[PDB]
Amino acid sequence: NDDLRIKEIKELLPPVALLEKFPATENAANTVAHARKAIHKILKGNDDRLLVVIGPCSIHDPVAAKEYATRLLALREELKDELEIVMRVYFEKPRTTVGWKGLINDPHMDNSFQINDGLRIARKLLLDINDSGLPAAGEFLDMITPQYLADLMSWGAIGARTTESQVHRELASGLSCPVGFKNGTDGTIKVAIDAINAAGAPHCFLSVTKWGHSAIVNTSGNGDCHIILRGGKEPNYSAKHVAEVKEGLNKAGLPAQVMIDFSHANSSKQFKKQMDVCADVCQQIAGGEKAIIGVMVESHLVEGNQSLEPLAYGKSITDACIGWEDTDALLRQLANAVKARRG
Amino acid sequence: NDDLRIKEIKELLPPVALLEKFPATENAANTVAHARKAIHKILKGNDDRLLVVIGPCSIHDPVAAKEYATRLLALREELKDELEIVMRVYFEKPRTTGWKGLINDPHMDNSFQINDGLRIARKLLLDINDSGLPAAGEFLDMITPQYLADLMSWGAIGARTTESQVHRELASGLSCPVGFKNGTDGTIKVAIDAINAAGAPHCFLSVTKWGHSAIVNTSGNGDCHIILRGGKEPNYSAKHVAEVKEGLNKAGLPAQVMIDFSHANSSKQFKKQMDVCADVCQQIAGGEKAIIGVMVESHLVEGNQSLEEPLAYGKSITDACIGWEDTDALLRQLANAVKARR
Amino acid sequence: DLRIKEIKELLPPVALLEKFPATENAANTVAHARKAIHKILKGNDDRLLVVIGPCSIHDPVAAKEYATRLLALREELKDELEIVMRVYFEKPRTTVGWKGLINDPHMDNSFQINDGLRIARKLLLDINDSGLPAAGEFLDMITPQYLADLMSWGAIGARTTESQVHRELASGLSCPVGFKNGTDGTIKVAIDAINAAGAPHCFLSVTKWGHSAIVNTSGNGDCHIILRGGKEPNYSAKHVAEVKEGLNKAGLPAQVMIDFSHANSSKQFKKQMDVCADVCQQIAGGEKAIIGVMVESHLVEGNQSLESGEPLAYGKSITDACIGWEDTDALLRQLANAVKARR
Amino acid sequence: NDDLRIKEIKELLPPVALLEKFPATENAANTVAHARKAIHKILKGNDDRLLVVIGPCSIHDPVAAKEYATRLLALREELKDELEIVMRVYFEKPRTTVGWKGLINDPHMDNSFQINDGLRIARKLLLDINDSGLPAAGEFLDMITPQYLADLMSWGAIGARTTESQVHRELASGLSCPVGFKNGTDGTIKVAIDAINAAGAPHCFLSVTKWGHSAIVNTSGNGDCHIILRGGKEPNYSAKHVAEVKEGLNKAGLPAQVMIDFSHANSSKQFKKQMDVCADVCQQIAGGEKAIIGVMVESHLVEGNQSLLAYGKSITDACIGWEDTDALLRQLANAVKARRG
Ligand SMILES: O=C(O)/C(=N/O)C(F)(F)F
Ligand SMILES: O=C(O)/C(=N/O)C(F)(F)F
Ligand SMILES: O=C(O)/C(=N/O)C(F)(F)F
Repeated sequence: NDDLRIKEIKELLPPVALLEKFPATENAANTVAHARKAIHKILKGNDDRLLVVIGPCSIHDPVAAKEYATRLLALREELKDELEIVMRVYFEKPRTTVGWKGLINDPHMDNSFQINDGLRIARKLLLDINDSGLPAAGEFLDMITPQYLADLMSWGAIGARTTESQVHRELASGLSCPVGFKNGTDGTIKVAIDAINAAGAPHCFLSVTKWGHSAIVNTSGNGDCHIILRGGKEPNYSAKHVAEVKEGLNKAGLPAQVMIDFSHANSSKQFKKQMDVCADVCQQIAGGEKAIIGVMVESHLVEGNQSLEPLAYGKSITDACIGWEDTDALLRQLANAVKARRG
Repeated sequence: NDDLRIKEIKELLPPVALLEKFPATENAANTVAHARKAIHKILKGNDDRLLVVIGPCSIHDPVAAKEYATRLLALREELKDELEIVMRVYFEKPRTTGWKGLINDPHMDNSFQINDGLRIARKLLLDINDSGLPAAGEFLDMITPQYLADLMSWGAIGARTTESQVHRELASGLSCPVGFKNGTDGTIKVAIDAINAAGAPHCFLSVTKWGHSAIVNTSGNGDCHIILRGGKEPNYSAKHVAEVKEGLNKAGLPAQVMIDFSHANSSKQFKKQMDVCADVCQQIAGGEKAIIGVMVESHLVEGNQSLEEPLAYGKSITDACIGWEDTDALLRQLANAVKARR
Repeated sequence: DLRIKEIKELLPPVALLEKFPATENAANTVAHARKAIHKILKGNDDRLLVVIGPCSIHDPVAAKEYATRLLALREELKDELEIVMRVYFEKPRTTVGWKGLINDPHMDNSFQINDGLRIARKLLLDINDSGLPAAGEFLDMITPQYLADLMSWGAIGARTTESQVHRELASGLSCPVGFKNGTDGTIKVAIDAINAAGAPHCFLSVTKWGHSAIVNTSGNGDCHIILRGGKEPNYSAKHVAEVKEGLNKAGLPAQVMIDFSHANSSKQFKKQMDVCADVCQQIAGGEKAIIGVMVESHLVEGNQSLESGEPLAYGKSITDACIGWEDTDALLRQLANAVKARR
Repeated sequence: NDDLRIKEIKELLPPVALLEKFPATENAANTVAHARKAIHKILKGNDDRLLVVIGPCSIHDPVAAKEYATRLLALREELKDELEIVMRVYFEKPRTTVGWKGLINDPHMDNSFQINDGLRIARKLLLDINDSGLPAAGEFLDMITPQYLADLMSWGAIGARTTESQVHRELASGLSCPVGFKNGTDGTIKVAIDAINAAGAPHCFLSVTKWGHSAIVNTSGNGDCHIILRGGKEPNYSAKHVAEVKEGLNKAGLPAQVMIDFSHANSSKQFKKQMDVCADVCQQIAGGEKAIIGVMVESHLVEGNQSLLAYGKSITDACIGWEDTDALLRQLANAVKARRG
C-alpha cells in the first residue's frame, strides 16, 4: 500500500549543519543586506540604475565559478553608477524531461547523487562569492534546499515551468530576497501577473525548518516581485512588447516595471542573439524607457556549451552562454544606455 | 539575513502519527491493493473497462461524503463489469487567491488547523476505503502525500503543476497510477514530458513518514497517462482525441487518454458535463478503446454555494457539480457505451 | 560507532498520544488523583495514599483483572485510602535482566519497544478510563513523554535517587514524585533529591516530537521521601523519628511514605503484612506523618522464573514476588481501619 | 494534563551540526585512536605502563586549559615509556544539590544556560587538545551531550553519584572508549562490580542520534571498564583496601586491576593531600603492584580554588598547582620503573 516505488532513503544534513559549518562572514552578511536594499530601491522607482543578473546558466565547477566571480566583481565596481550587478549562481536546473539536475543534486556529474556533498560545495561557494562583495542570485526550484542557501541569496527567480505552481508562489511569499517570476513558456504573461499577486500576500503552508523538521509556516508576503519577460512561442523583448506587459500590469494595478531576459526564448536559443536582444533593449533604455528595471543574461568564462570524455574548462554543461569578452561589451553597453536615460 | 518575511512557525504532526491513529484496515488495504491493480491492467491495454473517477470537486463535510460513497459504492458494484468506479476525494483546491481546502482550513474560517484538517481528511479517506470504494485524490504539495497516499488508488497532478519538475518527481514514487492534466491552454507537449519524466527513476529531497528531510531514490512510475481537460476551447472531440492519440504515439507512448468532462471542457457550466459524456459514449461505443477513463465533478446535489448561516447539505462549496441523479444517468450511459464494443 | 551495533526507528511520543488519547474520564482520574495527593502532602486531607499493585506489569490481561478488583476496593475505601494501582513498565536489575514490558514486551529478547510502548500506553489508558489512577517508576528519560499524562504518581528508583538527571526529570514531572532512600539506608540522598527536584532546572531532554531540545522546568514541590529499607529495615518508628526530624533539619514537610516490600520486607514477600500491622499501629495510633505506603501485590502470590522458560502461569509476578489477592483485600482493609482509627 | 511544570523549550543543535563545524582532524582522530588502544593494552594486561588521568576539576576558562594542555603534553611525551597521560577535560560537573553546572550547561557562568555555546566551546577545546597529540578524558553524566563529544574522548568515568543507574550503565555499554566506574558515596565496591558486569553486557535502549531524534539502539557491550577507587568517610587507597578490591574482583570473576583517585574522598577534601596518596601508591606500584593500572589527580595551574577571578586557579574543588603536578607525574613514572625492574 505504501513506499513501493520508493527505492532508498538516505540521510540528509539539517540546514543547521550547513549553517554552522559555513556561517556567513561579516562581509558576506553585508553584501546580501546592501544588495537586497539596493534592489528594493530600484523596484520602488527610487533608483534608475539597472539590476543586471548575469552569470553561468548553471554552476558545476567552483574553480571556474570563482575566476568569473572576481572578474565580474570588478565590473560590479566600475559600473556601480549605472548597474547593480549580481551573479547567476544557479545550483539547480529544471530539465525538460530528464538530465543533470544541477550541482546540489549531483555534484560529481556522475549520478553519484552526493547531495550532502552537493550543498557543502554549494554553500561554501555561495559563501565565498558573497565575501568578495559580489551578490548572488538563483532559481528557486526545490522546496527544501532554500533553507541551506537563501541567507546568502539577494535575488531569486521562479522557473518558467514553475510560475504557476502554488507551492512555488507560496515559497516566494516568505523569502527574504526579492523574487522574479518568468512569463509562461508560451509567453502567457498573466500566470506570472497572478503569481506576483499571490506572492505579495501572506500564506500558510507546510514546509521544513532549519532543523530539518516538517512544520507549518505563515509568511508575511513579499511585495518585491516582478515579471521576467523571457518570450516564448516568439521573442518578446520589443519596445511594444514591453508596452503590452506594461499596460497589462497597470490593468492588474501592479507597478509597470519589467526585467528582460536576453536568453532562452528571447534568443531563439541561439546563444549569440543575447547581443541582438541586448542591442534592442539598450535602445529602449536610452529612448527614455523608465520601466525596464533589470536584465538577465547567460554568461560564462567561455562561450558555448558541452555535453556530459572530459570537461572543457570554463564552459556550460547545459544552456549555451556568451563568453566573457562578449560579456564585458554587453555590460558596458548597458551602463551607457542607463547613462543616456538621465544625462 | 535569516527569516525576515516568515514570521511564525507551528508544530505539525508527523505522517507516522496519523498512520498510527488511523491505520489501514485489512479491508481498506484490500480495496487499495485491488483497485490499483485494476487500473494497471486497464492501462496496459488488458481490459475493456473504463476507469471513472467521479465525485465532488472538493470535500468539505465528511458526512455528505460518506453518503456519496455508499451510493457510489452501490453503483461501483452494479456496473463493475464495465466501469472501474473510483471515488474522488479531493481536499486542497488550487486557485489564484477563500478556501485553501479541507486539509488546509478544515474549519472554513482561516484558522488553518492543518492538524485537525489532516486527522479529519485521513479518517474520511480511511472509512471510504474500508467500505471498499477506492478513492482518488490530487497531489499538489510534497509534504501532504506522506499522510494519505496509502489509501489512494489513483492520483492527478493539477493543471498549473504538470509542467513543474517537483511534481513529476513526486509521481516518480507514487504507488498509485498517475494522470497528468494537459496545460491550462490545451497544449499537451507538457503532459507527454511528464509521463516520460515520472517514468524515469529520480533522487530528490522529501519528507519521511517521521517529518524529517531525507534523500529519496524513486523507481519511476509506469502507470501514467494524459488527462484531457480543455484550454482556449474544449478538446473532448474525436478530432482532438485523434491528435493526442497520434502525438502520444509519435512520443513513443501508449495511445490512451482520460477525458475530464469538466473544467475547460464543460465550458464552465456544470450541466455541460452531460453533453461531453454523450459525445464520449459515441466513441467508446464507436469502437475507441483508447479512451480508458473519464473524470466527472459530481456531488450529491447539483450546483454550488458560497462560504458564509449554515450550508446546503451535499452541495459543493467550490466548483459546481452535477447532482446525484445526473450522476446515475452518466454512469449508466458510460457503461452502456462500454459493451457496445463487441 | 565502534560499539553501536544497530539503530532502529522509534515512534515519536506524539504518535502514541494521538493513537491513545486520554478519554475525558481518564483525564479526570489522572487529574483528581494528582490534586488529591497534593492535598495529602499539605495536610489539608488525612487519607493514606496507597500505591499498590504488581512488581512489574507483563500481562495486560492480568493487570486489568487486577485493576477492576483493586478499583472495586478503591471506591469502597474512598474515604480512608487513595488507592493507586502499580503499573510499572520499567524495572532495573542489579546487573543484567529483563527491563520491563516496554523494553521487551514479548519477553523473548525481541526488544520490540515500539509494540512495548503501544501496549504500555493502551493498557495505561484503559485503566485511567475506569477510574483507577496509575502509578509508575521513572527510569528511562525518554519513555516519560509517552506516558506522563496518564500517571498520577511517580517514583525514582533507589539506585537513581542520587542521579542528577532523575532529579531534573522530576523537577518538571507534572504528577507528584516519591524518592526512595539509598539502597544502604541513607536519608541524605533522598532529602537532597526532594530539594533538587524542588528547584527549577535547565537541561536537555526529548520533546514529544522525538527531538532533542533544551527544557526549562519550574520545580516540583509535591515531592516526598519513600522509605524502603537498607542493610536492615527503616520502617521502625525509631527511624520514622530520625527521618521526620532529619527532614525538618532540611526544613521540609515532615512526612514519609513507607514501603513494605524490598528491604523492609527483606526480599520476603509475605513479611509485607507484618509491616502493615506495625504501620497501621502507628497510623491507628496517631502517627499523622505516614502520608503514604506502597505494597507489591498481584492476583496469585509468590513469583516464577522467566529464566526457566517453561510455560508461564497466570497472574504471578515474573520479577519481585508479591502477595496474592486474598492478602491484599485484608491488607487494604486494615489500612482503612487504621486511617479511621486515626480519628 | 501535561507540561504543567515545563516552563519553556528552546532549540538545541543536533550533534551533527557540531560534527560538521568542528570535524576531527586527522591528528585528533589519531590521538584518540591511539590513546584508546594504549589503554586497552594496559587493561588486558599486555603493557606494564600506567594510565594517568590528570587535569582540572572543571574547565571553566578555555585559555587556561589550552595552557595546561601544552604543559602536560610536554610531560606526556617525556614519560610515555612509563605513563599514558591523558588530560582531565571535565565539562559537566555534578553538584550535591543546586549550583553551577559546568561549561556545557552555563558557559558564561551566570545562569544564561547558553547550552549551544557550551557545546560549541566544549567541542572546539576538545578538538584543539586532541589535534595537538594530547588525549582527553571526561565525565559522562548527561545522556545527550556524549553524542557531540564522545568521538574526541579516549576514556571516561561514570560519576560517583550515578554508578548504580541502569541508564548510565547502558550508556557505558556502547561508548567507543574505555570507562571507569567509581565506588559509591561510602566506599562500597559492590556497585562498581555490578556496574562493570552490567556495562559488559549488550543492551537495547532509547537514545538520541547524531541528528537529535529519539531512536532505538543495541549496544555490543563494553569490556574495557574497571573500578575507580575514590574512598568513603575513610580513604580506600592503601594496599589493604587494594587487596580487598582485588579478591572481590576475583569473586565476581573480573580482572583484578584498579585505578585510584587521589582526590575527593581519598584526599579527605584537602587538595594538597593528593601528594601523600601518591607516595603510598608509588610505594605499592614500585613494590610490585600489577593490580594498579591508573590514577586520577585533580591538577591545575594554580593550586587551591576560588568561588563566584584568578587565572588557571580551579573554580570548583581545590587542585594541586603545576610545581606539585610535575613532581607527582615523575614519582609515578619512577614507581612504574621500579615495578618493571
Ligand atoms: O525555466 C526557467 O525559469 C528558465 N530558467 O533559466 C528559463 F528561462 F529557461 F525559462
Ligand atoms: O484535476 C483537477 O481537478 C484539476 N485541478 O486543477 C484540473 F483542473 F486540472 F482538472
Ligand atoms: O529500585 C527501586 O526503586 C525499587 N523499586 O521497586 C526497590 F526499592 F525495590 F529497589
